[PDB]
Amino acid sequence: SQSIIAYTMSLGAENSVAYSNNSIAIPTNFTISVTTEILP
Amino acid sequence: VSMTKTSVDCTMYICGDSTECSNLLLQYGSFCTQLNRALTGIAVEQDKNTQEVFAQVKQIYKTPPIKDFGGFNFSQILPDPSKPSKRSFIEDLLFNKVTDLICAQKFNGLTVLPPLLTDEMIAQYTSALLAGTITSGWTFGAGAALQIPFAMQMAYRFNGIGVTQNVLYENQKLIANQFNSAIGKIQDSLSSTASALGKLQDVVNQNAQALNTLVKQLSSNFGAISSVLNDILSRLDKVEAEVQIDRLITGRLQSLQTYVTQQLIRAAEIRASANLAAIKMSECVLGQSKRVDFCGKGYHLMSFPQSAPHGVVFLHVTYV
Amino acid sequence: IANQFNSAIGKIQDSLSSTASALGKLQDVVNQNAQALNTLVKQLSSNFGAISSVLNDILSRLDKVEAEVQIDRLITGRLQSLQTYVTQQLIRAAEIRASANLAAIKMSECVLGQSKRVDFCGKGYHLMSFPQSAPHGVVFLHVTYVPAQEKNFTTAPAICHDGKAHFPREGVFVSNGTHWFVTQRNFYEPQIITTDNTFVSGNCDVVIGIVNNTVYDPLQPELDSFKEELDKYFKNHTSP
Amino acid sequence: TDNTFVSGNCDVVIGIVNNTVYDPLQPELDSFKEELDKYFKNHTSP
Ligand SMILES: *[C@@H]1O[C@H](CO)[C@@H](O[C@@H]2O[C@H](CO)[C@@H](O[C@H]3O[C@H](CO)[C@@H](O)[C@H](O)[C@@H]3O)[C@H](O)[C@H]2NC(C)=O)[C@H](O)[C@H]1NC(C)=O
Ligand SMILES: *[C@@H]1O[C@H](CO)[C@@H](O[C@@H]2O[C@H](CO)[C@@H](O[C@H]3O[C@H](CO)[C@@H](O)[C@H](O)[C@@H]3O)[C@H](O)[C@H]2NC(C)=O)[C@H](O)[C@H]1NC(C)=O
Ligand SMILES: *[C@@H]1O[C@H](CO)[C@@H](O[C@@H]2O[C@H](CO)[C@@H](O[C@H]3O[C@H](CO)[C@@H](O)[C@H](O)[C@@H]3O)[C@H](O)[C@H]2NC(C)=O)[C@H](O)[C@H]1NC(C)=O
Ligand SMILES: *[C@@H]1O[C@H](CO[C@@H]2O[C@@H](C)[C@@H](O)[C@@H](O)[C@@H]2O)[C@@H](O[C@@H]2O[C@H](CO)[C@@H](O)[C@H](O)[C@H]2NC(C)=O)[C@H](O)[C@H]1NC(C)=O
Ligand SMILES: *[C@@H]1O[C@H](CO)[C@@H](O[C@@H]2O[C@H](CO)[C@@H](O)[C@H](O)[C@H]2NC(C)=O)[C@H](O)[C@H]1NC(C)=O
Ligand SMILES: *[C@@H]1O[C@H](CO)[C@@H](O[C@@H]2O[C@H](CO)[C@@H](O)[C@H](O)[C@H]2NC(C)=O)[C@H](O)[C@H]1NC(C)=O
Ligand SMILES: *[C@@H]1O[C@H](CO)[C@@H](O[C@@H]2O[C@H](CO)[C@@H](O)[C@H](O)[C@H]2NC(C)=O)[C@H](O)[C@H]1NC(C)=O
Ligand SMILES: *[C@@H]1O[C@H](CO)[C@@H](O)[C@H](O)[C@H]1NC(C)=O
Ligand SMILES: *[C@@H]1O[C@H](CO)[C@@H](O)[C@H](O)[C@H]1NC(C)=O
Ligand SMILES: *[C@@H]1O[C@H](CO)[C@@H](O)[C@H](O)[C@H]1NC(C)=O
Ligand SMILES: *[C@@H]1O[C@H](CO)[C@@H](O)[C@H](O)[C@H]1NC(C)=O
Repeated sequence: SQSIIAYTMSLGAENSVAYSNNSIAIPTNFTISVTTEILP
Repeated sequence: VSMTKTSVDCTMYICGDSTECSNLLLQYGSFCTQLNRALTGIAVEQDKNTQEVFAQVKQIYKTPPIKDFGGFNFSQILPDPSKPSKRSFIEDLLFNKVTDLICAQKFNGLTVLPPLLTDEMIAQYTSALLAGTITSGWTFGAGAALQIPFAMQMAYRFNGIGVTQNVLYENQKLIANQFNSAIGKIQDSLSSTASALGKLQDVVNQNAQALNTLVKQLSSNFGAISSVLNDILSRLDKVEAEVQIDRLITGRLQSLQTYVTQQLIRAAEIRASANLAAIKMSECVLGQSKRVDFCGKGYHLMSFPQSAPHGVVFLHVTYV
Repeated sequence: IANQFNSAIGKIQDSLSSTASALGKLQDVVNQNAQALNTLVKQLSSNFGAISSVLNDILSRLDKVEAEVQIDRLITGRLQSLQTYVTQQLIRAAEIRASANLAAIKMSECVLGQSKRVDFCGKGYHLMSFPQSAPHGVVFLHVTYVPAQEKNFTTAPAICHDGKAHFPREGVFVSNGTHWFVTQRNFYEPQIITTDNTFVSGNCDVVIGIVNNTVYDPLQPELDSFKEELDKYFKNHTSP
Repeated sequence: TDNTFVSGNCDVVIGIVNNTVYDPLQPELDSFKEELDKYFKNHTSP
């Protein structure tokens, strides 16, 4: 039931931001994350 | 940021509709494939360069419908739902100003592929970057987007240039009025002249010229009896035709190697421009530059991207 | 913090163990130097119209005037092969220089220090990076502080107390709904609004969206407790 | 107290040490206590 499909790429999830003239969000917690970056 | 995805059938550009020329071209062989690998290299590179500059965030941020941004009137640089393609106002000025030869190339086995991202998709990444910058400041770059009141973002910016946050609030009207006045000049400028966009036009005109020049080398004798392949094949037999064709294959193949060498080199220029633009996005748009003049003259406050044909515009905001 | 870092380094060994594509750029460069070498080799086999690809055979069939024609095809075509490969390689090399110069700048700014450039040393606010060697290349293990659990709050630009206007020295003013606090712009830790947390400029009329609350003074109860110390020496001095 | 800032209690910081921390306001008031006590005492006198 698998097949080759074709589609317009969705660039990501949609997300309207919770903006208001008096609203802020603040991180109560954080992740220490490590990435690799590879260079010639 | 990018340029046209040229693709050429080397056999097409050397030996259009001749099997005799095809057999002779096989005496050289891999030069035909090798150039196609090189052009295919540059053609796939455009999608990288365009992803690297614009696809810096993998989530599509959108403006609220209400525009309580402290008087800062971004409506000139945000999208327009009334349009048949959803760019902003200032982006239509960019698209209107940058500019049969294109069919003449098409007859010769030269082709131009479309980019992976449509110019609307570029406007869509730009919409997310710009709306993100307004609604969220730098925070959408470094993590999940945190909303902030726009004048509270501007206070942070002011502190980022060591100017105290009360110096913002004590003049918020004058600041918004000047921001609006400046974007008014950005429109007036980009509406008036076309010379400021001359970097992009000069990039198009080189690529277009290199295709015109490569076309104009077909109409060359190279010291064979005709510049036209068929007019040799019509007149001469398998002893004599081959010697007049072998010259045109040689001259034409040398003329292709030249165009491809020029284009690989040209593409190294554009990639430097792509890397610079990606950094300018990453630091001026997703951040605040402490780097001096790197985001325009004056102390950096913030910058807004606007899409352009094969390039990007940064609108840098500076305290002076 | 240490446990999250240990958990992250664990994921690096796992990532590099799990996918073929991770060393993509380095494996790409090796493939391009080898493919270009084999392409250069393979042009030795091409006739260029000469009666053989093998240079000795031609000598074994033609004199100094006809061998010169057949051999000059192979020289011209061959020399064009080296002039091709060396051009591709001078170009390839120019790509590698820009990569190396970035990698030198990243070594300096991401390893010998801590960059403020956004996303320059990996995604998230930078803390440090560890360099690792690779075939013809370098890997950076960039360490960043990524915000992870945000909460909604009300905020105001400024506060009015004595009918003068007040601002954070560093931080932002936020309400839990019922009480106003000041806190650092990049981690939630609320504080009582005090003179020491704040600085003052002007009256309450100019700042748009300004709100009313107390400002606490840590000198004040240190003098109130000193007024009550003073009154108790007075009441005692009423007794004799 | 002006060179420093304050958070939490003594349990959480690995390797925290003990010392005094000075308050410049303390003797600035305590000399005002000696000044005050000299008024109190003199007012016993008349
Ligand atoms: C917003 O933050 C406020 C400060 O944390 C918080 O108010 C505090 O609420 C606690 C109870 O939850 C009170 O605790 C005290 O209650 C009496 C005081 O006489 C004592 O018996 C207790 O031992 C204890 O000391 C605090 O007094 C109160 N603080 C203030 C400044 O009023 C609010 O509850 C928070 N609001 C929300 C929506 O959670
Ligand atoms: C924030 O707190 C302020 C202090 O309580 C408050 O200011 C007070 O507002 C009222 C109404 O404007 C004034 O009322 C008096 O106004 C004149 C005299 O100036 C008289 O004609 C009236 O009858 C009345 O007595 C107070 O004098 C005024 N005091 C000060 C120092 O401002 C703000 O209005 C409060 N704002 C909000 C949004 O709550
Ligand atoms: C820093 O100063 C701290 C406060 O003086 C001090 O904590 C005190 O340390 C002593 C010795 O560890 C404890 O002594 C008592 O311990 C238990 C009861 O808790 C009893 O069994 C013992 O007989 C004895 O009475 C104190 O209780 C403890 N006080 C507190 C509030 O924790 C630190 O030890 C000092 N650290 C350094 C390195 O100087
Ligand atoms: C952050 O807030 C938005 C909306 O703002 C608040 O929403 C009210 C419920 C109340 O708290 C008001 O004082 C604020 O204006 C939240 O958006 C809501 O999300 C839910 C789904 O989770 C959705 O059903 C609602 O329609 C949304 N409402 C609005 C106005 O957008 C958002 O979820 C909050 N985020 C967090 C982490 O609390
Ligand atoms: C901040 O986030 C970390 C996880 O990223 C939280 O640590 C976890 O805490 C729960 C209990 O609440 C434990 O079950 C997990 O095993 C913990 N994980 C680790 C890595 O220790 C941390 O408690 C959060 N802090 C706050 C204030 O919520
Ligand atoms: C933001 O600026 C735009 C441009 O001046 C304003 O939109 C114009 O508003 C006037 C008055 O209604 C109209 O005559 C124009 O036709 C509008 N132009 C466009 C492009 O919409 C807008 O009103 C301003 N917003 C604020 C809050 O000042
Ligand atoms: C700072 O300079 C600004 C202009 O850049 C001044 O604002 C103008 O002031 C005059 C009156 O002096 C008004 O007629 C203009 O309409 C104002 N322009 C705007 C856009 O607001 C401002 O007055 C100066 N302030 C100080 C303290 O020197
Ligand atoms: C914030 O928005 C509300 C409408 O939601 C408006 O009535 C109010 O005046 C605004 N206040 C500020 C400080 O911008
Ligand atoms: C009251 O003052 C006297 C000296 O005048 C002193 O001896 C006594 O301890 C004081 N008592 C109290 C309760 O302060
Ligand atoms: C520091 O190291 C010594 C061992 O050399 C250890 O006994 C001591 O408890 C350590 N203190 C801290 C704060 O790590
Ligand atoms: C009392 O104190 C005053 C200072 O307030 C001083 O001038 C005066 O000499 C004192 N008199 C006695 C008797 O101590």
